[PDB]
Amino acid sequence: ELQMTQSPSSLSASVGDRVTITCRASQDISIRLNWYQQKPGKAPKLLIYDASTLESGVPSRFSGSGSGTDFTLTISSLQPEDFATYYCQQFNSYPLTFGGGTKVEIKRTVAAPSVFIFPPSDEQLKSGTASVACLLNNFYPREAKVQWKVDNALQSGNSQESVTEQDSKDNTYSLSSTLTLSKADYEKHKVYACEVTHQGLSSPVTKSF
Amino acid sequence: MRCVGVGNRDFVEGVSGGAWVDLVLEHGGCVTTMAQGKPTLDFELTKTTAGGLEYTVVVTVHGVTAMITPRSPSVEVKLPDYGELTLDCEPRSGTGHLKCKVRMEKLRIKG
Amino acid sequence: EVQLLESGPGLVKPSETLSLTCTVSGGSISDFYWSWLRQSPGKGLEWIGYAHSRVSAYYNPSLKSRVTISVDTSKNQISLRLSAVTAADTALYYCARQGTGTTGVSEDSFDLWGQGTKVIVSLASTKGPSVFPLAPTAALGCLVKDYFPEPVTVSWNSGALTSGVHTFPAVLQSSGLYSLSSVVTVPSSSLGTQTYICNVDHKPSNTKVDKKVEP
Repeated sequence: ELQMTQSPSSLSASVGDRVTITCRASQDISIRLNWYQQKPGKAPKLLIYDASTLESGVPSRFSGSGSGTDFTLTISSLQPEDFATYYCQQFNSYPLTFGGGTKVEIKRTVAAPSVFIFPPSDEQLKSGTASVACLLNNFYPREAKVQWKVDNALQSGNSQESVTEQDSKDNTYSLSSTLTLSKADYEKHKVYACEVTHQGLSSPVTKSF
Repeated sequence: MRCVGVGNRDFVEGVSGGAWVDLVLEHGGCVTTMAQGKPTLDFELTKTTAGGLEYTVVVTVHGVTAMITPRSPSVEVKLPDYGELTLDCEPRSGTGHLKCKVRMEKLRIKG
Repeated sequence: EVQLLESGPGLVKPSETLSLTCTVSGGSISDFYWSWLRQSPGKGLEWIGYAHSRVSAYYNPSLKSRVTISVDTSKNQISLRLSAVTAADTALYYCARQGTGTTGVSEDSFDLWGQGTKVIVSLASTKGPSVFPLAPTAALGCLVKDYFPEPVTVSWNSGALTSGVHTFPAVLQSSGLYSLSSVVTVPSSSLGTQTYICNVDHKPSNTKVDKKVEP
């Protein structure tokens, strides 16, 4: 199949900036390329067709360019409603293929995470299992690393991480890491630490109980 | 099976600028279309039901099956990697043949 | 005015056949080419194939052996059938109109799209969640553990508390169950004066649990 490469995968931009999304084809696809916009929870919406033709209703800020292999999508001045994932689609040869997509996120100043450790509740321990939760509250950028420590020993494959989507008001991310252990494994140890590494921190912060 | 030739490879007439190609599809017969900057095609009327309520047309590039009914006599046929064509047919019962207006404006060569 | 309505089960057992329906409203199904697409957070947006009421269907060679797309003119609906289903087929399925030279916006572009249908391929049974308090500006939360399937509606103080609330996306445990955590950052002075309750609702098992969070 005809491979479509979109660069970058993620883009951090501010409102009013000129953003350029690139789409590269492995074969010459002439002008047979379409551009789509996808907002969270919504279906993809067609913006540009035949590499440069703008769809009716689509604002004048959106522009399409390119021929053969190299193609570009340009938003002359980024608006607050433009923060979405942009996809390119070829139609020169079958099967019809789409690019990886470019997620346009809002750029913001660095914010250090507020670390909170939670021991397993007595009602949970009586059910047979023990879960230790570590919270990383309101941080930027998304890149953050958590290291679980049962005393001085580092844990490997007994924890699960989850990140919330970028906040609509403060443009930050939040991380929740749950360390799962059996009732017997929990009672046999005393020190439970959560080491957090982030750009906003001069040194890795550790929260323990 | 030998096909009846319609069109010329050195000519663009009937395939460009709102023009069409008129074909008579015989049952147990074949028709071959040729045009400048367009792929050579094979048109064949495969099956005809008693009526004729259903006409089966197979388009093969030098196949894709298209159904022509009295209710729906026109159809846009997608030929992957070759573009599209429109079969604006005139179904006039089981006469043994089918008259079609072929619009090959959206057709293209794969390369 | 033409609209696409998506239908089908949200949960399919492995090895079974995935059946989805796309109903056409305010227009004729016969005149257009109907396509099926899918999206997942690792495989991206994938084109499954197209079908026409009078023209032979065309499918993606990666799914061709397992996929069937049919157009029903009498019922005014388009169907998608994907046999020998596995966890790799878990995606958000879309039904769309594939444009031509005269129909849609342009040739081979998708202008009209369906709402999208979340399809999860799993053998796991329906199980109610077990909620535990994450006791404590100060931070406090609730741990929504051991439940199937997704989602769980978590609100604080029956919808009164909105500020500082962070409901994290669920993670699939080794057991095959989901684990969710919902937190809230409140003032330190409020502890001992203001009571905190997490309203957890799980519609498939019809379970509603409220838990008091206190140090």
